[PDB]
Amino acid sequence: QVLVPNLNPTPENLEVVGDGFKITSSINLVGEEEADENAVNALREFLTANNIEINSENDPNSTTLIIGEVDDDIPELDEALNGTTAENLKEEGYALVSNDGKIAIEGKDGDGTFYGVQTFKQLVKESNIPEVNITDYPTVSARGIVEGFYGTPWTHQDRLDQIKFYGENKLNTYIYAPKDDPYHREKWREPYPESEMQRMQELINASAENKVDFVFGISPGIDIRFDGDAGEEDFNHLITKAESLYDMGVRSFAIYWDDIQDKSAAKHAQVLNRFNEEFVKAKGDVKPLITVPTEYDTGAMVSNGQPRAYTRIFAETVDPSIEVMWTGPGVVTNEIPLSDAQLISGIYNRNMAVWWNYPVTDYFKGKLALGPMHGLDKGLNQYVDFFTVNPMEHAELSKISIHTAADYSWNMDNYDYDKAWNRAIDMLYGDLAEDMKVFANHSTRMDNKTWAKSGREDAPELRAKMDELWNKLSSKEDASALIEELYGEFARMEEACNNLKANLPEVALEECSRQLDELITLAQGDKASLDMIVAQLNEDTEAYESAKEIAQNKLNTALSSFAVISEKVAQSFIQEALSFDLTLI
Ligand SMILES: CC(=O)N[C@H]1/C(=N/OC(=O)Nc2ccccc2)O[C@H](CO)[C@@H](O)[C@@H]1O
Repeated sequence: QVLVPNLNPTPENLEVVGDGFKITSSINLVGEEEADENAVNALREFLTANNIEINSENDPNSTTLIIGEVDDDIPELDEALNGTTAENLKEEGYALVSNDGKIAIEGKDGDGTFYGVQTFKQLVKESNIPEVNITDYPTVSARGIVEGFYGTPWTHQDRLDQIKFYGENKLNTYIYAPKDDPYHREKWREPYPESEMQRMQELINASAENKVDFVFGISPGIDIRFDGDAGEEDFNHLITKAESLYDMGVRSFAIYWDDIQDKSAAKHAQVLNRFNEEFVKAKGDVKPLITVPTEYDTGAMVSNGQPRAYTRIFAETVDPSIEVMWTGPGVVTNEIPLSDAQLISGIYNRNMAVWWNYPVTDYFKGKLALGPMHGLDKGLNQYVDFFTVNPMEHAELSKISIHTAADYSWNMDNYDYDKAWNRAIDMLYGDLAEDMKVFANHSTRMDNKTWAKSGREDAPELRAKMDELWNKLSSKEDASALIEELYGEFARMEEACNNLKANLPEVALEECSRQLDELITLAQGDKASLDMIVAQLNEDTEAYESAKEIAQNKLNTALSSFAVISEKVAQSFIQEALSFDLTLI
């Protein structure tokens, strides 16, 4: 339409060049047989879904859609593009032009054509398409998800849905590494049963269809042996287990050393160099080997600007072709400043991979991590060419944070976490988006009270309003308009939560029903907290006492519950109100 819809990720260069036009009921398609197979299917599926027919002939002044790669000799495309091209973009880059009853998609390579089609899909709203000239390409070459958490692994259905979801948002990496799949870690030696294999084949296939590298991770750390013939048999077990997966089409692999006791850096890396030599190089079509060392956060890797002993030997031993992940300054931390990547990258003498622990909640499962990528430097691409997030065991609600990770890593320099976060929920939740924002807003900051802290603060604007209320009140100023405003906010929280319980799809609701009820409880305690303030100002001892018992119950209910939400806002406000003695004349 006239207006450009929400797009994700944010295209590098987009310009509106006209008024927009309505695509016709059937269209002329050019380039099908010569253009990327996966791109065309995704194009077909979108056409089928939106009841847009294809002409088996051509003209009747129907909309023309031209699709192809720069390398193809396609004149209609050249003409339809009219000077703009993907010729000089990086891999996965594309050019899209919609003008005057024509849409032209040109990829730099097949991946770029597929991605062009995803942008086309996001651009079309009720047959209306804006008129734009786009050139697009990612900041970072590897973008995706590592299923690396503890707890119930994603179901097969979950994974397939996730893969399609990655393709649509232009993420190209899925690392299969769940800690509590025994065939990955606890029984890392034994092959998959001849039906978990069938499920593997589907994962592999779906990833191919969506331009996602399926990375198979193995974590031998617990009981692997290195010395003598034990070490040899155990090494062989890696190869046979990897080949078993290569044989069905796995062309990316990871060997992980995270959270084991064994700190033998030379042993770990020689296993990696052995595998890199006798497996990766020998096969010729396997991507760079990926790893994570026993020391994987800056606190664990570094001492006063220098590598620790393990890190030193690992860095100096591991092959330059091997991609090394780290998590940042801590395992779950506020930030990765440019200076942290510079440091670690300097130690390994290369571009690093990030294993980012958000939205993962395995260490603190009562809270859902529902905020955007936050704290990650917008120039990280200077030292990082591989960005993954470790998600929650809750596949569906992970989409929100994943959605924003896709924008951060594709278009890093323009990344706006607030805008990305709003876009994620808008694009995911539709009619329910405004209610979903109210609830998810209260559930962004992860904090286990000890080693793990990350994410945008919960409900900052509400927090600022609460702060404003206390200083108006402790200054003896009129806070009545603010009090009234805060009543509106607490009522609004409870009503959003109720609309969500009533209207969310079950697949999302089964993941958040407890945290929903908890924000309701909290909102009701916040309401009772204002009642306390008002009764005090009014010198009504009775109304105060009654409100205090309610507020105190709601807080106690919240504190005892499994579910955790809004600790520093909705919850703490009640503690603040209980402790504020407004009657001291
Ligand atoms: C590379 C990485 O972060 N590995 C694991 C990881 N490892 O950190 C720890 O092992 N932390 C820890 C160790 C002992 C006791 C308590 C926490 O942290 C993530 C967040 O929970 C897990 O999901 C990851 O699988």
